[PDB]
Amino acid sequence: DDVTGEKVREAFEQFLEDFSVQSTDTGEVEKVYRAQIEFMKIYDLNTIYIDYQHLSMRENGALAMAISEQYYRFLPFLQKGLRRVVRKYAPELLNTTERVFQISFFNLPTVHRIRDIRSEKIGSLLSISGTVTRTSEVRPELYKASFTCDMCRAIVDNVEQSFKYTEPTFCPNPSCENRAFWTLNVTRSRFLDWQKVRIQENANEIPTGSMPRTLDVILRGDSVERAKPGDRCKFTGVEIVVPDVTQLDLTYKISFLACHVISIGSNDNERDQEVFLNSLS
Amino acid sequence: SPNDDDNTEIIKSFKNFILEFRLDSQFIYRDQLRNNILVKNYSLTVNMEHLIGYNEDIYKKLSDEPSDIIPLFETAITQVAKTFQLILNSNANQIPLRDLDSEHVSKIVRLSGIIISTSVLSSRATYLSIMCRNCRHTTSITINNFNSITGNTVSLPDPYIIIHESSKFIDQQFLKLQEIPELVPVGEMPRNLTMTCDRYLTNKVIPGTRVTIVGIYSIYNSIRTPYIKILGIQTEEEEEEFLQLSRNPKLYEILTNSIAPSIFGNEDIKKAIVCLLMGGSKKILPDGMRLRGDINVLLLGDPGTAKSQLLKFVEKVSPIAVYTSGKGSSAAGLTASVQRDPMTREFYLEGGAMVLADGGVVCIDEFDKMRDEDRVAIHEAMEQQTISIAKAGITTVLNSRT
Amino acid sequence: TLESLSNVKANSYSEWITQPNVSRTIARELKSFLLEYTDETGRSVYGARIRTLGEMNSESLEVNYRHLAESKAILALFLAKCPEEMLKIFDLVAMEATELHYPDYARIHSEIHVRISDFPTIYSLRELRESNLSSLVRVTGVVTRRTGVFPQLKYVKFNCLKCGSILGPFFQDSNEEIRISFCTNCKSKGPFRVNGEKTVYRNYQRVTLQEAPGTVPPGRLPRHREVILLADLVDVSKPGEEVEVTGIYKNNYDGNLNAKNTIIEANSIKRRWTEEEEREFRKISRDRGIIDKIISSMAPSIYGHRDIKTAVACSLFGGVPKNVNGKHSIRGDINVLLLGDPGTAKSQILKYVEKTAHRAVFATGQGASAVGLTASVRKDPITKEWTLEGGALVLADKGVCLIDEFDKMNDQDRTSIHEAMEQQSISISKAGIVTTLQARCSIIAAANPYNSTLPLAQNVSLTEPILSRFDILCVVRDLVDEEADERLATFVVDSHVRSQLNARQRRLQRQRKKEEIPQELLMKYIHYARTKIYPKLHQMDMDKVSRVYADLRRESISTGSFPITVRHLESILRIAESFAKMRLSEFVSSYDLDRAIKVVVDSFVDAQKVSVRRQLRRSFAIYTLGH
Amino acid sequence: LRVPVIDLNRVSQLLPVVRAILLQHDTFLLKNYANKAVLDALLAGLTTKDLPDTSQGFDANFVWLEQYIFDTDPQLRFDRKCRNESLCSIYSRLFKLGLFFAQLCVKSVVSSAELQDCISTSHYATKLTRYFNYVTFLPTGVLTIFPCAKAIRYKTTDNSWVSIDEPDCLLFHTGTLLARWSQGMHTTSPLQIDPRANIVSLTIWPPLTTPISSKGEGTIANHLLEQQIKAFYYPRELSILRLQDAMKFVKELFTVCETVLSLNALLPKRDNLTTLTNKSRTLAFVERAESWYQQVISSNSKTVLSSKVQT
Repeated sequence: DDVTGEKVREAFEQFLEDFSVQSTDTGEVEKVYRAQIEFMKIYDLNTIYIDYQHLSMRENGALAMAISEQYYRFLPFLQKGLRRVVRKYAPELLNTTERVFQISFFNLPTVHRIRDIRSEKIGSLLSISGTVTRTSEVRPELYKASFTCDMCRAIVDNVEQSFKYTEPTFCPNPSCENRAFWTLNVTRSRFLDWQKVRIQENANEIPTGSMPRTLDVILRGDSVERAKPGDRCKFTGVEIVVPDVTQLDLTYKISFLACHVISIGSNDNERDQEVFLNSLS
Repeated sequence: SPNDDDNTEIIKSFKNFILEFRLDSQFIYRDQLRNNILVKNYSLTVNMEHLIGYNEDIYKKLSDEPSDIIPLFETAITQVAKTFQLILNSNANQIPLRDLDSEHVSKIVRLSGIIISTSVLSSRATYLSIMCRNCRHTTSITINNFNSITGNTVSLPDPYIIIHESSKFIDQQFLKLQEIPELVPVGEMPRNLTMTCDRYLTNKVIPGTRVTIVGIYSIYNSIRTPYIKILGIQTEEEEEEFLQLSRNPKLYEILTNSIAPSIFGNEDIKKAIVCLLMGGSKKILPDGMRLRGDINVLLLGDPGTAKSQLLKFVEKVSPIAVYTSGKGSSAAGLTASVQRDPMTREFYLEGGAMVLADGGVVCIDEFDKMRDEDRVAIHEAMEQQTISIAKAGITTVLNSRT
Repeated sequence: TLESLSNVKANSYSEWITQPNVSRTIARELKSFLLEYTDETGRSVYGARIRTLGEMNSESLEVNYRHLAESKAILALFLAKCPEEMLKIFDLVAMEATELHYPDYARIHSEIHVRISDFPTIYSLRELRESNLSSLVRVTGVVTRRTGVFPQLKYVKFNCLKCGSILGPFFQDSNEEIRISFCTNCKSKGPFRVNGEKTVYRNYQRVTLQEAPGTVPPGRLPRHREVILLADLVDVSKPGEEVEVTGIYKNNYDGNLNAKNTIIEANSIKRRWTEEEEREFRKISRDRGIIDKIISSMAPSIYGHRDIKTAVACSLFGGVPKNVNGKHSIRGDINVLLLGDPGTAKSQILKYVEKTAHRAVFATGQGASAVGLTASVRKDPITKEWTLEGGALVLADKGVCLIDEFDKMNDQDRTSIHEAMEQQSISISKAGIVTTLQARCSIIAAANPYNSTLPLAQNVSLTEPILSRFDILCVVRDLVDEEADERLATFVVDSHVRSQLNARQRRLQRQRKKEEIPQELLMKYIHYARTKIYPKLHQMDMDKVSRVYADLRRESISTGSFPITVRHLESILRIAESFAKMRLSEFVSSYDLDRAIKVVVDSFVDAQKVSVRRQLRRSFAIYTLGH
Repeated sequence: LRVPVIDLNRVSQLLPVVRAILLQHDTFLLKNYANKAVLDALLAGLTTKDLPDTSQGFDANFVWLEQYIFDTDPQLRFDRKCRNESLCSIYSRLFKLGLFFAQLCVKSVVSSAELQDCISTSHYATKLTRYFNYVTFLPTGVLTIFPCAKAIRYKTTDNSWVSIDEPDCLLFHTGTLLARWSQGMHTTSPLQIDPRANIVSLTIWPPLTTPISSKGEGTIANHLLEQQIKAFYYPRELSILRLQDAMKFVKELFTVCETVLSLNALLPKRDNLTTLTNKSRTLAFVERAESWYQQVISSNSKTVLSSKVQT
């Protein structure tokens, strides 16, 4: 068992139940994270929004530093602790098969660029802001599949796919020797809507004689159809490495698995003046 | 094995059918088999309507599973003359290409259309002989795959080498049959179908002639692409009505006003359409020259006099007619095209506007806004009535008597 | 019983239907539903459809979804949740129902499918998400392209090469493939040959359905999915029609969909107002000023320009096309050419038709080249075949064509438009594909020159046959008037000021006051008189139309104006037929004929010089000033 | 959708043919008869329109539709003649058609000793249909014969309108009370809008005192057929209450309300919408609404007060 991974999951559960922002208009101790879970039950949502500034204000920012440095390693631990808080409050959001909940972080400090993408930042929470050029269609993805064998007839549930159609090598029934025959069960598999967005550099950054670089940004969760072509959006996610399936020397490709898209061009006509006045000092 | 005893009664039934069928005290099937020996043409044209009057059980078993009765027919013909090809001729209803559902699979169907193009000659293995690499064991394998095009799973029991010296091969040619445009509805594109020939059935038709082909509708793995194996290539009240109408001296005035009744006046223009649809006489000189019998009429004038309405009336009146435009038809539309198959890596020909409409009227719209590279192919088809294309090493001449 | 079937004791809905004790009770209730259900008049709606199915030799049984939910809810809730196991059991129910009335039906067809139509919930291609997976969703759109009828595989029977035995039958799925490892007679892993004698094939066709142009929001791109047609559903949807695909939203896994960086299996196709809205059309059209109310309602965001609103309103309804003894096809689409100086809201009229007409494709003259308007023969990057992609004139069948900047066009694109304005067909023969598609639509262009001393043949960069195909020639002249500038400036400011239940009702009341007839009622009024009401030309003044064209052609020769051919005479009947459609009448009276002549006269007199405008207005003032 | 055509001269052999056609197409189509040239001359006495009410003359129901009903002659204190001389001549000519139609449809059922009593008092009255320069109306009598061309439609079970046109033919229509006589073996069919606004109709009427099988003992034909004919104001209280008694116009929308609501979520219950409780709620809704009509006997289904927000 991961000793460091269990400590982050235990601290993440208490952050969503003890943090509360005091309102300036009413003066009542209202919990923003507790009220956000109740709002996801009426609208039937599966994506939460957690601000990074609230994580740094607790325990002297000890929890926000472990997530911003190693985000891919603590990714299954953050999703496991979130399901425990939802089950305690509103357990009706689990039955659809269990629903897949994703965490979308917003309002990030440092906003990196495309030229600053290096190999040392692989597996850390970054923020890349660019212009959207080309977008793909809305297609599902095989997340947690279920393989059923033909000999032992065992339903192997909770089968993760690391960007490849992976199959189980052994059947849980000890009275079987099947290492190839496997059938995919669509009625017991968890599907997620993924979309690849090819972003480019910003229009305001026009340097000297250089080549325009592109980055394949993969969106998951409720981030589908959120980055329209022609609008500069602020992406947020982790830098993943997607290999070449057609070649299966292994060639790799630098990707960016984002989880939240913030449109800069987008942000009641009277509310447009109170936002710009409050965002400044 | 019950199939061994049933196969003996089928072969014996076909042997006695030829030695007993007679018409007007004359043996047609017996005289056709004896005359083919001196000519040395292993073929026999057996009509499908003659098997109905002889035995109803024979015609029923042939139309049900022809993949097993046809190979048994070739063995009975050779026993009488002592491999002969069986040619089946049907004179029943013509089934269109659009009415070929899943109920006609492995059944004798009759088609009628114009051949699009013709591929080259291909060799088909029938009696293969393999030889081992260690003990050098020579064994002969008889390929009885009648419903097959290519080598679908070659039987190889593989240290065996197929001997190309002591092996028999037969001829095989691929064809492309298109449905009749008279039955194709408006707003739709006529489909095609790939056929296969064997033995004397290769190099017999001309890409641009309407013939009747009776074959078996089947499928093969390449979702599967269908195919039809070619087996044989082929009132009194209505005649009296046409003879009495020709005797009327006012026939030249009746057919003139009947063609395109929307356009008023212009008796000299409507009179040329009757002479254009009839045409002259295709005379063939004994020296080797051919005279042009088709009439070409060019229209010109100010727009607004129903120019496009007159061209659409001729297409609906003439049996064989293909409507085309000016800029919408390039070199691959007006003439024949040379396309490459991405599956077999072979260059196959394709019919165009002046190729599929052989023997009819080709209505072209906007002849003044045409290009210069497409004007050379039209001038060659208006004098010699032929299309000579020598591209990609393919020198084929197609008749264009439009 | 029906009470024990509601208590779902399984973990999922697909597991409860597959139970033997549940499937036997479901098929039992479905058998009595097709024999005991009666309509409001005391007649069995499903009893008559069974007898008519065997007489026509069909395998499609239409079952209304609204008639099933009003009786038993157990058979209606499980159909929208798991339509896979529900359609398989109900298919055998319809087969047993036809055997009772016609026992000799098993020799023709072996399986009878069910055509489910009329769905309560309607969804589009953009609202397709992960929650609609494995559910019958009714999606409506326009068919763009389609494939051929390829025989699919269902019951494949393989043959062994080591013994000669037949292995099968095996159900072939459209997602995975059958891979036989061991045999049942020789136990070997040799190659198996597919027998072409004992395999039951089926029809298969892939049709790409796109969203309708009247439902796509402005500023976005339309979406398209893939529709699979099986059994007798093929050869039904044609490229250029509006159908309602009522299939199941499934998904397929592809090997190239994961390394480079949603198929809907149809079940029933139906080609395309209520009873309360039909009675309201006769009450409004009964007034004597119904024609003036429609002209004032056309483009409410533009003040003035009453002569241009009469041409756009007549082009939306169109004429009545009819064949002449199977020889000629007279067109009925009114072609309007918007000409004049830019700045008079010329491009704003084209955007109004795209949001009101049932099928309007907006195009331009700069971006749209040769293939941007007509069809094309492109190569597919997947199947490596020469496909056929539609253009602006191909995807706008029986609709309105909107082309911007008609003067800035190439010579190769002007000839293709003239060829489609007379025969209403675009013949394209490229890459050996000789196809003659149809193109019947009202082309409403808007070019830019306007010198009043010069005629229309010199101001507009066009030819003579191009200008002759247009029925109405609208000419706008930017004049100087202090009275018109005050009324136009007030309407602009009034339209920019006004740009939770009490706030929404106040916004709808301000929009209806500025249009005075609402916009939602005008959209359904045009489509109602275009597919049901067809006015005729019975009892009309044939001598009056001959005298108008005789005086119009005699004045254009002595003055040297635009020559009037025979195409201008047929444009009067097209405008007169459109006026009768606005009044919901089946006959064109003398009032509609006098209004169609004034439109052609005003479009021809104003399209000349200054000296010709002051001369033709005095001689042709008798036909315009009606009694 | 089959429209058979058979001559009536051969029937006076074709008895079981019409008996098997009233179940599918129901509406029969005749053709030639004894009246040919005199049928077109009846329009001379059609442009009258000069009679008041008292169940006679035109009925100005408001607006462009009217029904010129002409009462019979033997009925006392219910006569109002005018200038319809051609209408009275066809009253006796078409009277034989009503008796001959029973010999080819009612004769095959049981016997013929019952159809002679319904067509004996001659109490039927014609109804002339006119339009000035259409709601789904149900037939009043049991038999309805009317010469026309189109007009009729279908409200062949594809819920679609069928506009047929047969020149020189007679279109027959079946009533509503005739279905209950044949334990449900008939189907009604209304009309539709058409440019031809000149059609003559004729509906027969059973006698006032006649039994209606066994289920029509307490309710005769005079009490049942007079309900749909008086809803077009004496009595005025009984005419308004009969129009509001049609509970199907408000109870049919409830059977589909919860069906379209539970489908989007798949109510006080949390476990969706079971079929055992959904069918019980429909029977309880028709039972609760039945007590509202029983305790009120002019209610036009009033609305309830919506829950307003506080402050």
